[PDB]
Amino acid sequence: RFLKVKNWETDVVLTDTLHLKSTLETGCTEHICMGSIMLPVRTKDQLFPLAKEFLDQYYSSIKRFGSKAHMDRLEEVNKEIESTSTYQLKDTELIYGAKHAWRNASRCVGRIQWSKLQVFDARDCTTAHGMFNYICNHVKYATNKGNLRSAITIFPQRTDGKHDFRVWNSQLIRYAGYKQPDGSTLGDPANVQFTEICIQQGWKAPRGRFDVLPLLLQANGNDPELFQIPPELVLEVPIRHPKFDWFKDLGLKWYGLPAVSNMLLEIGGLEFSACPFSGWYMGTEIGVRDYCDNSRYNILEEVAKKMDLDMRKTSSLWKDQALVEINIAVLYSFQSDKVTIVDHHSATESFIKHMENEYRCRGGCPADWVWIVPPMSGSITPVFHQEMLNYRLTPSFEYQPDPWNTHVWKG
Amino acid sequence: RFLKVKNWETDVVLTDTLHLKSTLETGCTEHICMGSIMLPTKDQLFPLAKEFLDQYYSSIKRFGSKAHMDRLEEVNKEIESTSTYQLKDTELIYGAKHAWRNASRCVGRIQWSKLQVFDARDCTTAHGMFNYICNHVKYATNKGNLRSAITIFPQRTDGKHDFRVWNSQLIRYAGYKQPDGSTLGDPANVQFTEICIQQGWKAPRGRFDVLPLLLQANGNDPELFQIPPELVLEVPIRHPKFDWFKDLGLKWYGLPAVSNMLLEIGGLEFSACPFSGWYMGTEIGVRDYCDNSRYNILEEVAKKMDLDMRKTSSLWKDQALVEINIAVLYSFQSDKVTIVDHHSATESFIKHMENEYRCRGGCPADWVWIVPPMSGSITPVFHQEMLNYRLTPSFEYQPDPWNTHVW
Ligand code: HEM
Ligand code: HEM
Ligand SMILES: C[C@H](O)[C@H](O)[C@H]1CNc2nc(N)[nH]c(=O)c2N1
Ligand SMILES: C[C@H](O)[C@H](O)[C@H]1CNc2nc(N)[nH]c(=O)c2N1
Ligand SMILES: CCSCCC(=N)NCCC[C@H](N)C(=O)O
Ligand SMILES: CCSCCC(=N)NCCC[C@H](N)C(=O)O
Ligand SMILES: [Zn+2]
Repeated sequence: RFLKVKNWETDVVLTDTLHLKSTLETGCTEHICMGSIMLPVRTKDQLFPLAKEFLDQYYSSIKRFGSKAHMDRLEEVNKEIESTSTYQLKDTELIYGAKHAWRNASRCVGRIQWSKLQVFDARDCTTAHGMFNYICNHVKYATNKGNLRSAITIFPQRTDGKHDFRVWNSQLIRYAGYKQPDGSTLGDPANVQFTEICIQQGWKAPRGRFDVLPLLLQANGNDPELFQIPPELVLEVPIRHPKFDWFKDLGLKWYGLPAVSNMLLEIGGLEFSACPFSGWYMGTEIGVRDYCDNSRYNILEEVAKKMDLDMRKTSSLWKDQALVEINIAVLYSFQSDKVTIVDHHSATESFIKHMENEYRCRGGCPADWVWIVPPMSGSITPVFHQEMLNYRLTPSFEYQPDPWNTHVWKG
Repeated sequence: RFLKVKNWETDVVLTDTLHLKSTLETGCTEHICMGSIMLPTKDQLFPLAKEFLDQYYSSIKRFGSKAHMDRLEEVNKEIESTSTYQLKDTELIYGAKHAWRNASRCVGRIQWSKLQVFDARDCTTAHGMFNYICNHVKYATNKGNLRSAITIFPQRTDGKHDFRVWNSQLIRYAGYKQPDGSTLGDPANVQFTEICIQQGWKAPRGRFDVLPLLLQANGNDPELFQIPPELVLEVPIRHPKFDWFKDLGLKWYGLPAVSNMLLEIGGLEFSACPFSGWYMGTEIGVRDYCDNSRYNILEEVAKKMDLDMRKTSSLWKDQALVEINIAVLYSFQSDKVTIVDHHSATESFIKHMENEYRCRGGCPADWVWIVPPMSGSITPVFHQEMLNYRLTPSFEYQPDPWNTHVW
């Protein structure tokens, strides 16, 4: 079967065959769409199909499908499964797997880059201190003094689910949040809960608006341990505006390296529960969401007050006006300090080109419109006008429950 | 079978039971989500009738009553005999209000119960249709203090006698390709304008020429009519700070009235059923003015503002988008024509969602259409999970009539 998607701005129609290779489910049925819902220990029996399917994909990509090398590797993996109940990926397969999980990430707008990914293989890691070292090297390599480079570090896979490696931070670098007795929040409200856990674990909190959180690291299913990223490794950008000289006095800065650390990488049926990855920011993530969500730094009032806009009626569009200026400041600041960042015009346009390329060469490009369309100026970016089809291919990045809810404390 | 939706800004979780009454199909499967796609007999009829009548009699707290049972039989007899049936005025008003209530793409549903229904089932000619429509246009406009309305023409019979309004909205501007190569006026309407011209219309060939109506009665060949110019309220577009803005020569119309959809009530099909409310500002200022495939004015506006257009990272498109949208809202307010901004409209829809959850067990909503095309995450609907499903009575898309009509 063939599915068609249309761009309502250009009338370009594309044809998706790739959806045929999807097995995993969406949350949707013929009777309900869940496209806007945020979040909608394996047997030998289930594992060999998953391994075979993966290695068949791998060997086709290298043009060696049905070669002796392909057949021997199936046999080698099959035997490994029956006798040890799992298997080890070759390095080539790990690299390919990681690249493809990115490629298959339907909520990621930056996929044009998927083939340039530095893979750090941390499968020899055994302790939290080892994890810490691996993570400092990643931050250093990825940051590259502002000229950011895509990277992923891969810690050992799940075995029995009692020995999991986990990074408890949701991002390697994030600012602390502190709930106050009077109900106000100091710093980033999104991270209050994790901050509390850190404090309980023994972190000494500076209690300021932008405190970089300590890493909380779990190796081999053991209780996690606290470590501080060396500050010289944490690149940050003070936020200022090209025409508004009062913008600096707002006190804003942000960090340059966004590194998601709480997701699970599935490759060939194997589960990598600690696999932090990073790229670079699109401006709106900071200027729209991190600064202007009511749930976050919530600076819209202060910015519009300093601009002296008419704030008595929503219909002046004061919020929209302050929003643009904040976003100009973020992009301005990052460019001034030579820290990689991309605007939402450039990023979405790159994505459309990537997407059409994927249709030609691969038969499709699964994409989640709810997530691909930026949180400001939606329809003046070309993605708003692009029909998309969302489906789940493996290898994949998945959500996983927060580790404080599941961890069996050893003491 | 019971579902949760979460607001990620406020942490409020809501329970949906209403989707279980869901009848029609979404386009999605467990394997593939089509959430962002724009367009994804006697035997058939009595179940549909029954389901609807059941829901009507429940709504007036008379379910299972003799008055309930008697209608069910009456309609059943009518279908068996005539192969169709007729709605009572009460059923028709309830049906129309509920099609609006169930419109998953409409952000303005807090207003759903305040709908003026104009029963035009006695209509027989295209001339009758024209009279009904001017009266709708004038009632709804109300000299700027807009009032929601629908006008309902006779239902489908054998399907060779359909009433249709060929226009996509009662009021739109014409579009003309030029030898020049470009497009004069509204590019969305080029094809429909050609149909008008070839059916007889003398085109003034300007930027903002109000299209004529092309009305089809009783499956007959459609006919042309001009809405009295004095019933088409328009607003010149000015900016409260930018004096030069008025020189762009921009205006828009006050009455948005979708006229190409199909109303389905209890299995009956009303193919001509124009309805109207009032504009949310972004519809004009973001989509109609700034879509590259529409009036596409971002470039000209940015020039006047003297922004650096050398690089996308200066957010010059974004800056000019805000101002264009400021000018729209201000221009409608100054002329006292009802309009709503995207902040106020989305705030209302969130309150409407809570009422619907508390009172009906849910509210079908298509997040993709509900979130405004500018400033998404600063409106509360951005953070609100929504379930999309299809309830009946409903407004449906239908094939453009020039593709079906045999002359
Ligand atoms: C090269 C620069 C990149 C850019 C500009 C980019 C862009 C983005 C953006 C804007 C988002 C949504 C962020 C949010 O709303 O929280 C996102 C999500 C995501 N990206 Fe990327 N990305 C890049 C690199 C990568 C890399 C290297 C990977 C993995 C190897 C990746 C995988 C993902 C995944 C799995 C998500 C969904 C995350 C979630 O659901 O929380 N991206 N991307
Ligand atoms: C009273 C003020 C109203 C407001 C503020 C409002 C708001 C909106 C908006 C912004 C849209 C999206 C339109 C687009 O992007 O083109 C929409 C769509 C829609 N509305 Fe409303 N609405 C109102 C009244 C009504 C009424 C009276 C009805 C029916 C009786 C209705 C039914 C619908 C339907 C069926 C759609 C989807 C139309 C389509 O798919 O093109 N609305 N509404
Ligand atoms: C409810 C809704 O799905 C939720 O707010 C989503 C919407 N789209 C998003 N898009 C991106 N890129 N990131 C997000 O966090 C969200 N949040
Ligand atoms: C392809 C995509 O679904 C399309 O651009 C949609 C997105 N959201 C929309 N939302 C509204 N209200 N109106 C629209 O026309 C659209 N277009
Ligand atoms: C790591 C996978 S995507 C590459 C980096 C990125 N562009 N975003 C990560 C999410 C950042 C989050 N939205 C924030 O605003 O901090
Ligand atoms: C009529 C039912 S919804 C209430 C009217 C409305 N607010 N919009 C209708 C769509 C108008 C179109 N988007 C435009 O910008 O011309
Ligand atoms: Zn869906």
